[PDB]
Amino acid sequence: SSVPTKLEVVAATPTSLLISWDASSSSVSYYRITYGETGGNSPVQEFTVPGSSSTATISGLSPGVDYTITVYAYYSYYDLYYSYSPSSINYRT
Amino acid sequence: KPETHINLKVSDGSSEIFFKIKKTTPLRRLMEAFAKRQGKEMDSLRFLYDGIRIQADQTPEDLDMEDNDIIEAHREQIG
Repeated sequence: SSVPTKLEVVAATPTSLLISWDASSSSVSYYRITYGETGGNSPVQEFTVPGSSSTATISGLSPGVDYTITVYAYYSYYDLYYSYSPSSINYRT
Repeated sequence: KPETHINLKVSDGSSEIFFKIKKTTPLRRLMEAFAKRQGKEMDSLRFLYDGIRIQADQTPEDLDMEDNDIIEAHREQIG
């Protein structure tokens, strides 16, 4: 049952994408955002946003391309982090 | 600011968990986090990597783990 909930693209230009999700959790260390072209082992890029954040901008995209966007919620445990049930959506720019 | 952690995946066939862990962190923490996310104790599960059953004191460095390596978890006899 996928976390974070409510992952969506809220605004989009041909090269740019604004996504948001439900960041209700106070224990999330950070959200990890990865994105690549749908299917294709094109390099997935990733960045992270802190656990307090609920939006992020993905830029540098090429028009007419379908991307898969995945958001992992990571939690801390001693000196590691772990994540389960990431959410993903597809979006053709 | 390096970047001390690698990515590991732990899977049992249904439950899959993604970890960011230091080369020098003992796998105890990963095994404990995975078991306890199942509501189990570390010692009820076995963790397999490269034909080896991983022991709690071993690090990713001890096992020559690589970014994006996979650990198989299964019921019964750790640890």
